[PDB]
Amino acid sequence: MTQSPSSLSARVGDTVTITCQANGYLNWYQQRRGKAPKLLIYDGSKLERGVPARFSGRRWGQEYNLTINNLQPEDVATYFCQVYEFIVPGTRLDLKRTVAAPSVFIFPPSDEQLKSGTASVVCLLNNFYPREAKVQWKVDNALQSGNSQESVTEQDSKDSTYSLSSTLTLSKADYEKHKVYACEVTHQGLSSPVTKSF
Amino acid sequence: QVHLSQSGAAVTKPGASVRVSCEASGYKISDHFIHWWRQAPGQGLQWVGWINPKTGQPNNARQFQGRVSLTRQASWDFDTYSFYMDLKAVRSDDTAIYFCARQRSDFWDFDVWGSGTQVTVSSASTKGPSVFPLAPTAALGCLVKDYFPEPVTVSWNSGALTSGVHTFPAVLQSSGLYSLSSVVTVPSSSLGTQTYICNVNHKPSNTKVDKRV
Ligand SMILES: *[C@@H]1O[C@H](CO)[C@@H](O)[C@H](O)[C@H]1NC(C)=O
Repeated sequence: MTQSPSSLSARVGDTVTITCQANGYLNWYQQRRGKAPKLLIYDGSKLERGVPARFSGRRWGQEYNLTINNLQPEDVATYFCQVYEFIVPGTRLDLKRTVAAPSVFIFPPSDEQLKSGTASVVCLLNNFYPREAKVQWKVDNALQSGNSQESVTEQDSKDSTYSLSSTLTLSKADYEKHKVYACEVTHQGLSSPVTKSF
Repeated sequence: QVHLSQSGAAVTKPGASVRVSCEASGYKISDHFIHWWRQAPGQGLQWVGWINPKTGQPNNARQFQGRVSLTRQASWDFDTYSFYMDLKAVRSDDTAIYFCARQRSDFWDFDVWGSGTQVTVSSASTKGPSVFPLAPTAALGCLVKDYFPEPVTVSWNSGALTSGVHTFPAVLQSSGLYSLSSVVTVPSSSLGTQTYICNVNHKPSNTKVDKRV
């Protein structure tokens, strides 16, 4: 009992379909980042009061479709279906815009922070689309593969882009030994990986 | 109108017990089951249990058997009801948003949800952040590091700068504290001219630093 796919991008005015593999009294919910779900369709195909008619569901034999007609900017959300206690993982939906390469920056550790014994180096991937990107850390051509975290913003509701920061954390000791530090990032809008160094 | 108001964010130590509350009002409460759901960050919902508002009878997922207690206290006139979820022997796993939801029909369609309560299980204790600068179209920011608990708010030039600013969501470290970043983009020219000041507040610890970059 799964849902496909896990991510969808659509343009405004388009129709989108999300499909659920499940069996029974089936309900569809919308959920906005950081917020409670909202009932859209209940019992397979009945439309919840106060929900716009551009939403519908139909029983596809064993599976169930959710349909959004004339998709709108408020339709940007995650959709999932529920049958009693069982939830299917869900589908992120975002707005489609022109592909846009990431603007990349690297910030060495502040000397102020080294006085505390920890070193933080930051990569910034600014304003890119679509969301999928990968970052990797190289220094003296050594490729680290632990010790890194990544945070990503929500699709921006002005220019429809994403931003991402990867923070590499070190002891003051290890930072000193190596000297030259680099971020390498790969994105649909870049024909070949780009790196920033210090 | 029909409404579920939940209590505010809770911080808990491992092995302790936390209590989340939900206040129902605005309808015939005896006539609908209340369920609890929960959502770990970057995860789907999982069902915790339900409670019958007439009888008080609870039932929960086996994952929580023996460590969760769902209880009920009605008002006199039955206009309002409080519902509690007590979780004991809390683990790391128990960090999540916990939702209460009203069951509309006999078949588990959930038309009204409470807003959610954040439950953080952590070894650490309140701590103000350390703010370090991200020094230099151009980029600059503030790294707001090792604070607790969430949340913090970040502005630039006291709300005077808003356009081009990205404040990232907080991440959790092997330390057990949270770090985030706020970055902003500017033309390469305006740096000599303009004053840029990260402005952080972390009211639970009463910190409020202003940092020039
Ligand atoms: C449901 O959606 C699929 C594609 O996701 C489509 O091919 C199919 O025709 C739809 N099923 C129904 C019930 O029309």
